[PDB]
Amino acid sequence: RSLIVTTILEEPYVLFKKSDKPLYGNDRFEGYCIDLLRELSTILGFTYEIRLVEDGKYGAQDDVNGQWNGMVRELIDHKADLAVAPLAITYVREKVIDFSKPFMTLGISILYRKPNGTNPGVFSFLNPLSPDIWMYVLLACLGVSCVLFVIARFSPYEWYNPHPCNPDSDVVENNFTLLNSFWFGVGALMQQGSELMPKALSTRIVGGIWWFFTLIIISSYTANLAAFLTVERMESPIDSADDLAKQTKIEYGAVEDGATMTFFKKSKISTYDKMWAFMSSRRQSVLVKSNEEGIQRVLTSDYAFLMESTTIEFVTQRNCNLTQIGGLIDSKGYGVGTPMGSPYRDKITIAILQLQEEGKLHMMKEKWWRGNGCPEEESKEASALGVQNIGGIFIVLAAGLVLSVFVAVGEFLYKSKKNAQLEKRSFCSAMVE
Amino acid sequence: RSLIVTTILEEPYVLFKKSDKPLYGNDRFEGYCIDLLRELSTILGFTYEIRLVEDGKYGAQDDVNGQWNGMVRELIDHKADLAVAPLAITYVREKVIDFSKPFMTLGISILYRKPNGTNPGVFSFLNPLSPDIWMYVLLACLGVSCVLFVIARFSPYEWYNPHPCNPDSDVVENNFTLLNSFWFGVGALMQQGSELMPKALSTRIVGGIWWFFTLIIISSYTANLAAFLTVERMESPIDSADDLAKQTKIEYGAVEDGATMTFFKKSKISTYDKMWAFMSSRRQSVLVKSNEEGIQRVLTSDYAFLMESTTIEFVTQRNCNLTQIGGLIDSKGYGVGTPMGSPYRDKITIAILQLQEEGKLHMMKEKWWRGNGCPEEESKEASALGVQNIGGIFIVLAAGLVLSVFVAVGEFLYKSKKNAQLEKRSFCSAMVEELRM
Amino acid sequence: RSLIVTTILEEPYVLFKKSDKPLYGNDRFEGYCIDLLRELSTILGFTYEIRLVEDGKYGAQDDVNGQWNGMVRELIDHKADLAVAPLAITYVREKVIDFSKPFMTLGISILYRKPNGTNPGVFSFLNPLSPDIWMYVLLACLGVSCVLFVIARFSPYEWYNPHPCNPDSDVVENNFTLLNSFWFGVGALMQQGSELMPKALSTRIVGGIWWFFTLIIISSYTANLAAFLTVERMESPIDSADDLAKQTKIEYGAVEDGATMTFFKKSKISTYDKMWAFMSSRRQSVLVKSNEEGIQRVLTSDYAFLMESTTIEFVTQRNCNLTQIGGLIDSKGYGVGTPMGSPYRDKITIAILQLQEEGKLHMMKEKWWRGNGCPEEESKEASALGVQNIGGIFIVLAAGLVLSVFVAVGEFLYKSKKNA
Amino acid sequence: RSLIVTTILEEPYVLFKKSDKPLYGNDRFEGYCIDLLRELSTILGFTYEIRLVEDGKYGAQDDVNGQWNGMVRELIDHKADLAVAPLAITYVREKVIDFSKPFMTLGISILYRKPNGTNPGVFSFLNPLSPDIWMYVLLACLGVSCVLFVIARFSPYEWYNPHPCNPDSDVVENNFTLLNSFWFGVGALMQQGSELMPKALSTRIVGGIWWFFTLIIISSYTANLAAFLTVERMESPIDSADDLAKQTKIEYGAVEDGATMTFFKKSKISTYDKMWAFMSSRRQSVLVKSNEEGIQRVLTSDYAFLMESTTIEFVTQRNCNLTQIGGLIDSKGYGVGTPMGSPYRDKITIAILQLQEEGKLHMMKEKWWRGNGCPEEESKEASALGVQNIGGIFIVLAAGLVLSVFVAVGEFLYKSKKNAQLEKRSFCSAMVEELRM
Amino acid sequence: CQFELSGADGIVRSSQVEQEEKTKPGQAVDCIWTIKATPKAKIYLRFLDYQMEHSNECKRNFVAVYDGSSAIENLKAKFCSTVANDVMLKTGVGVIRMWADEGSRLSRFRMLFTSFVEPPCTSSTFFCHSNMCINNSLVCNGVQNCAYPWDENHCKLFEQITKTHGTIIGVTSGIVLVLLIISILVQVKQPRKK
Ligand SMILES: *[C@@H]1O[C@H](CO)[C@@H](O[C@@H]2O[C@H](CO)[C@@H](O[C@@H]3O[C@H](CO)[C@@H](O)[C@H](O)[C@@H]3O)[C@H](O)[C@H]2NC(C)=O)[C@H](O)[C@H]1NC(C)=O
Ligand SMILES: *[C@@H]1O[C@H](CO)[C@@H](O[C@@H]2O[C@H](CO)[C@@H](O[C@@H]3O[C@H](CO)[C@@H](O)[C@H](O)[C@@H]3O)[C@H](O)[C@H]2NC(C)=O)[C@H](O)[C@H]1NC(C)=O
Ligand SMILES: *[C@@H]1O[C@H](CO)[C@@H](O)[C@H](O)[C@H]1NC(C)=O
Ligand SMILES: *[C@@H]1O[C@H](CO)[C@@H](O)[C@H](O)[C@H]1NC(C)=O
Ligand SMILES: *[C@@H]1O[C@H](CO)[C@@H](O)[C@H](O)[C@H]1NC(C)=O
Ligand SMILES: [Ca+2]
Repeated sequence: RSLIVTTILEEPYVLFKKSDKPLYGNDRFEGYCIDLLRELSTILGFTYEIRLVEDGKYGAQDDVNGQWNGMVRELIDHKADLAVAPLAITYVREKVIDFSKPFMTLGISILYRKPNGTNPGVFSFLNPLSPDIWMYVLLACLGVSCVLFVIARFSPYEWYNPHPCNPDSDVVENNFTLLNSFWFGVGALMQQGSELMPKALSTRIVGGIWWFFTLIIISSYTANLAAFLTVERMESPIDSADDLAKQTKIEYGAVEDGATMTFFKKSKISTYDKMWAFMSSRRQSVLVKSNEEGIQRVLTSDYAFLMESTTIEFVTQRNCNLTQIGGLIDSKGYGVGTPMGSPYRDKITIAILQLQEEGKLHMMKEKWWRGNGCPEEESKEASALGVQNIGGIFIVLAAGLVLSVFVAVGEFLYKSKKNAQLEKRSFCSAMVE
Repeated sequence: RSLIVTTILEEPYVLFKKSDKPLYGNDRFEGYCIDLLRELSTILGFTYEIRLVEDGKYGAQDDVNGQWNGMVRELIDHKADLAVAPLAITYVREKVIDFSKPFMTLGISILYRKPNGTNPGVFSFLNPLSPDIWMYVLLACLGVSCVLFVIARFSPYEWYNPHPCNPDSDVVENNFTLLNSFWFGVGALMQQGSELMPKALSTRIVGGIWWFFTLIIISSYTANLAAFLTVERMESPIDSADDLAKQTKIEYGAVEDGATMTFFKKSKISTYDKMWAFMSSRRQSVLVKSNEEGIQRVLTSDYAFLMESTTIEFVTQRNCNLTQIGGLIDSKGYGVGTPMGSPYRDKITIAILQLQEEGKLHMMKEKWWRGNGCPEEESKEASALGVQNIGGIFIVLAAGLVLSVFVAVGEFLYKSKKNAQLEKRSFCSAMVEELRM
Repeated sequence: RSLIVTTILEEPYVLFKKSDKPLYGNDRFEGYCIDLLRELSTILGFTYEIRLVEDGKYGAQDDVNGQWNGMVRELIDHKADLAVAPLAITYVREKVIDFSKPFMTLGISILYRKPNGTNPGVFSFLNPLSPDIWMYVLLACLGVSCVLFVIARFSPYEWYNPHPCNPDSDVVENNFTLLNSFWFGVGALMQQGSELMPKALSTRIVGGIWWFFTLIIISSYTANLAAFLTVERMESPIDSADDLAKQTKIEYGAVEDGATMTFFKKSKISTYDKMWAFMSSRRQSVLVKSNEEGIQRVLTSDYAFLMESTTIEFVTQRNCNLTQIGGLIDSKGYGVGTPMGSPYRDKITIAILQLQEEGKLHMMKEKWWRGNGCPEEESKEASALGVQNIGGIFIVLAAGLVLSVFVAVGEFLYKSKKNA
Repeated sequence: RSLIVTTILEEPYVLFKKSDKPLYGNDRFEGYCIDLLRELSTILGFTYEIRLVEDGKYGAQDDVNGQWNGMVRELIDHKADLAVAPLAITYVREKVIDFSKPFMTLGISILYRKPNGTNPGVFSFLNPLSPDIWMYVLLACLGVSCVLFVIARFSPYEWYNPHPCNPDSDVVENNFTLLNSFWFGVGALMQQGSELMPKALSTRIVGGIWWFFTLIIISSYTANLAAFLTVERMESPIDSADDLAKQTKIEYGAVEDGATMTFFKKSKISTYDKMWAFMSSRRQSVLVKSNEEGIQRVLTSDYAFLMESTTIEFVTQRNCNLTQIGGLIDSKGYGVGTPMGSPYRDKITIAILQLQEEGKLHMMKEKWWRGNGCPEEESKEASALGVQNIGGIFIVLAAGLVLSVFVAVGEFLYKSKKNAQLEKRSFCSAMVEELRM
Repeated sequence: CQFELSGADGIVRSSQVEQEEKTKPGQAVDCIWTIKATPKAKIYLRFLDYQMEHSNECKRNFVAVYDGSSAIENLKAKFCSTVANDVMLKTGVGVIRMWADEGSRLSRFRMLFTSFVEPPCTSSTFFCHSNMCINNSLVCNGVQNCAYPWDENHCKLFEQITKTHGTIIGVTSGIVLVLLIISILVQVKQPRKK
């Protein structure tokens, strides 16, 4: 005789067929779980009438009178039979009904948005060289300029008696002053150079080594920036549960009355107590009514979410904006429901194990959770540059102008006080003239 | 007796000899199949009359009566003895009829327009940088030049003593004119460098900041140009159906109910399975019910429109803008239908193998496919890079020359009117005096 | 009953199974061509006697003797039956045998070695810029030099006073002569520049525009060179059957008097009569012994070998070091033999068609022709430049040096003669 | 009554207690399964006596008679009714034996030598040009500079009147010495300019040719360095089974016939089929017979060594350089074998479900895996590009500075001992004069 | 024709009959070989070339390996097929036989035997594979004498001078440049102002 199979309407497990009108009859539920049921029927030999449960539920305990609202409630009344559907293998459910060997295993996993890469301003342009080399180079420039100044004094011939057209007086005077030595260094790093190039030999070796250093630095910088600007491997900040267990820029999530926190409360475990404490603090934007609300919220904010290890796969393989990060946290089982003492328990477990060893279940899973697949996120690195990516140099330039003006007025007053007293009237005339 | 030869009307296979006066008999019909029929009838020495099939289709088993149609039906009941038409060889047809060895093969290949001859870009000097950045750089050049001037006017370490004879440099200007400061700014920006070299720290810091800005801009520009060029070079044009499988920006096509979509649904190979799933999901989003409309859809969009190879050859030879890609997804031949029992099949097979050994049927094919094949040779799509069309316009140089000439003549006129104090008086004398050098 | 099929030890068709313990009965053989036969038996009903031929020989008669040594004998003298093995359906056999409908098609195609990334090194430069622009940049340098000179002469502000400390002199100084303008023009092309900077705002416009043009040229040349050295795609010299003719540099060949020569002989399209004329010209090494030695000599040097399409589609999948340049030229058909007038023809062609249009044939073909596939010749562009990539610049430098010496001595004699 | 449990010696699962003084019976074992049985006893109140199977094997179907051995053999019979040891739940082991719920999850996963590091040579800045051009460049610099000097010392154009306001004097000379020409050449090679202005045709033409050489050399250097960086940055290290399957160089493997490779043997999936095809193509070139030999193979070579997950955890957390790559190819469960007719099956399922609900057995995982699971994580290896470890050799500057100061003091002594014609006369005077100013 | 072949390793020569006992190929031929390892050592047999082409059936031609002495007590393996597995001689006495039957054109029987599989590892000996410390002189002796590569396997400024002719042209240019420098010094010191 046929069977009395029960089933809950879960989306990527059972489905109302696409077309409606030439499809009337209580044999038109299809999906992965339905494929499992049909293959099971073929391998065992029986028929099944797919009657939907009256109340949409996995099943749940009720304290007041031992009520078990869901297919579990009638599954102890023997009014039905083998019920292939999502149904955890928790302790309390096993107390009243028998189970089978799970046909797949899943847990809780982190759902988060794919990195996008609207990179910042100032940092972006000097990002290629790591901040170590930048300060190394500034210090090297200062040191090279200073040692050039030191060797300038020891130099024999830099003393060059200005205007030697008249050798009348041995006016032995200087060049390569410390100020101009630092100027030569800083203008040699940038690819322009001063006109104070060495006129002796010993200093020329320092000049040449400095030139070589500048050329190497600039060429390497250009190469590395052209590297970053055609590969652009985006990186995700959080990559594990403990990682976001200590940050505060990213916010956790959950499902209203969802099993995730029910396990995740009374965790008693090393790190997971922290995030339960956090959601305990702000229990107003953490929770959402159902999975769809969490999907919407993560689509809106920078909102890390905490659903199961399978629905994540289903959602992330059809909407190529999200990404399953981390790994597994817990382990549960999806089996088949049945009353105690039914002859079908071992008779179905052997069949499920046979299929799982044959690889059939893997094919059904792959085919019913495939989707179009991840698209080609490759042929898009053709982006004309904009202020969004290099802007900080303009701010650097503005800082240069303002500091220049301040130093200019400072040196003006320095010369004025070298000339006259603190109160200034003559220098106003000097400015006007 | 003579032989009653049936035939179908098809675009490159059997046609009407284009004539004005009314002619009839076995002379209205002219085509490649007619060439084959005439040749094999001369070889085998027969006399034939020609009749079109009335229902006008290849023929298929109507399930409601289990009874043939069109060509197959008119052949089975001995109304006609031969069928020189592209009657495809297949399971259902072979079980009832008798064929020879195929006189050609074919496939199911992909139509596609060649990518518009390596689309060139022009005026692409400034492509790697968005125009806002260019405007910002121009304005910043102006601003930093004028600022350099302003601090070059009000500070102690400005005046330059030219001679080493302790003079007083009471001159109004020593080292910075508006044109000179502006063009020092431009020259420093342009990586060449000028001689107006600062001395006072006030201008030195401005110069240093300006140089750093120039290096950042130029290195960014070079890196962006290399990025664009390597991204353009990296991508490869589709040359297989597997590319159609993985890639999904462009769209497929098919004449559903033409057994091609049926071939894909009945297939079990991975790539064809996934493409069949794609058309099933699209479900007339990318589908076609004929050929010519599919041809035009390809002509108007990135449309694949998989078709049997022979018509693809014909089309890609008549036109010159869309060519087949890949090879042959599937194989199936043609034949010359004959009834279940006919002592003509053996000799027609001998004759077809003969003609193939002499290769004459290849000559007819090139006379009718290649014959209309290449009278409209367009080009060869010369493949190179660094071409003058892409980033090679010199018009900015011409504009610079034009503005230089105008400015030169204008300030020569200024030197004439405002420095010789007479109009049309210093013109001739001045140009005569300055022409000899 | 039982049927005496007949096969042959072709390479990817029917080969001895690879095992260690002895194999007994019809389980010794293994290959595509016999699992086709297994499918045929399953769909029809057979009984196997896979008995090889006396001496490996496709049935091909001897004209003088009139015998048919090969599978044709066992198909005629009834000592065998349908002979499932690659057996070309050709005209001469068809008289005295019966062939079923082909289960796969054929054709003769070219075989060549794909190019490898060793640039000529003579001039590996001017590559990332069309030579049109390389000529235009020089001629535009000449043009800008000339126009800069002209602007310099016809200008009020382009005249300095030598001896500026003495205001009683002439203004002959102009800093722009017949050669100085050209010198500065060339020197601004390369990022150093001379010290002849303009002074009038009428020619410094030319200076600025020239600077912009040269900056764009150089900063695009560097980008293009990096693009070429990063993502490099080499292409074949020859890409068609006709290209082999009217080229007379590749020195192709074929198997000595096998099946290719038979086609090229008597082929009156004349697109391959030049082909045959060149082959028969050098009839000492272009026509070589067999397929193995043929592909060997192809590996040795530039040698566009020419053979049946399926063995190409096989050997170019193992030794991924060659390529099937070109498409198809002819078509034959491998078939299934059967004795004259035996009823198996009409009962076996239907099975072949069933397998063909039911889709198993393509998977059957791929399971044996596949091989390893296409290895990772995709991420390989990590090599330092060498003289094989930069050699023309030193030659240009030597030419410049010798020209410098020549012009130096010439100018020395010029000035000495003018003084004398 | 007292029950009997039979277990197996295993690497992380059931070890013999490590001690010197003798230990006995139930108090001589340690590990995971012993702790699990201890908690089961505390939650159910058993009286267990522990023992091993004299065969000491998982026990499997034996085709000689259809019988078994080990735990399965003694469990179809009755010497014990429990077996707390990893005993894969499979169809053949389920037909006759009765199993409880799986208290842990398994799976075949690959193992790979992790990216060891950058392995940077501090002279990698010198890499993009082969160590043959560099000597060519240096010697060509010498030659070009010397040719320039020798030409500049012999020319009818080069000699120049020095005086700033020169009224036709006779003190003309050139300006090119050896040092001047040499450093002009060095600067031009270095693209920072120079001080000399070539005047004659010969000097200007040689300078132009030299500039052309230097420009192309520098541009090619930058292009090649960018090539290295942007071809390395887009390398894709393996992270999944299919991506491994596409790759070819890294040879595969598995402990042969250890129920792992057989999964590839009987698999139906295409990717695993091509995996097994490669396996059979190599066929004892790479198919290791024992775990540790494969471990050393992966240590000293590139290899995959597909093996079950738990041992991969036990090895990776007990060593370094080895990274769990990918996911879980298959799925098995580690039950607790029991006879068909037994009440303990349901009780023990309830017990282990209670254990798993609290995370207690996850804590056992922590104890026997994680307590020794982070003793070797040296760091977390923050990845980025553009660090001083590559192209950061400042020692060139050190050598330059030390050589410069050495030659400076040497010539300082030279100008006193020789040019002043007497030694020690003007040392202190020189330092004081050039110091106080 | 029983020929001893004992030691630590060796190659049973491919069809070694022309010099030991030169038999006419017309009559069926067969020659047995005895192997002895070093004291306290077992044997590992690895074929390097084997092709009994004339049949895949063995009433005429084949090669067999027996354990222990040359008696029928327990055939280790007789090999009749395309490929030939490696084998483990449990004892220390080797037995190699080939039976030919007017089929002397057989490709070859050619193998290599390695001793010291039994020997426990010590500092003197070398570990290559599980219970395969075999070293007496065997470390990297030019033969793949361990089960898979492991034993003989990948154990093992003048480069720039060794160019094809780049160094030669470089040093000719160097001589030219030395000539140039020596010439330069002359007018480094020779000429002055005017
Ligand atoms: C990558 O691109 C996506 C797509 O635009 C960016 O998503 C955007 O994320 C921001 C949060 O940073 C969302 O802001 C929200 O806006 C709504 C109304 O617009 C407001 O009610 C919320 O309070 C919040 O401010 C924004 O909506 C969202 N874009 C869209 C179209 O929804 C994303 O930020 C980009 N970057 C990264 C790293 O993902
Ligand atoms: C593919 O890479 C290989 C690796 O070097 C190169 O193939 C080389 O091809 C040339 C001819 O195209 C061979 O030259 C020799 O010519 C003499 C002339 O007598 C002949 O005797 C030799 O047998 C050989 O043909 C060269 O030896 C060969 N290299 C090797 C290692 O065999 C080449 O870089 C790439 N192939 C091509 C066609 O460029
Ligand atoms: C080529 O031209 C057609 C119409 O002339 C246009 O639709 C198509 O987009 C062009 N090709 C590309 C690559 O844009
Ligand atoms: C392609 O070219 C042909 C004629 O050369 C014509 O159909 C049309 O100009 C083009 N069609 C496109 C670009 O779709
Ligand atoms: C690089 O990997 C090899 C693997 O053989 C290892 O021996 C070596 O220690 C590694 N180097 C570093 C710096 O990790
Ligand atoms: Ca410069």
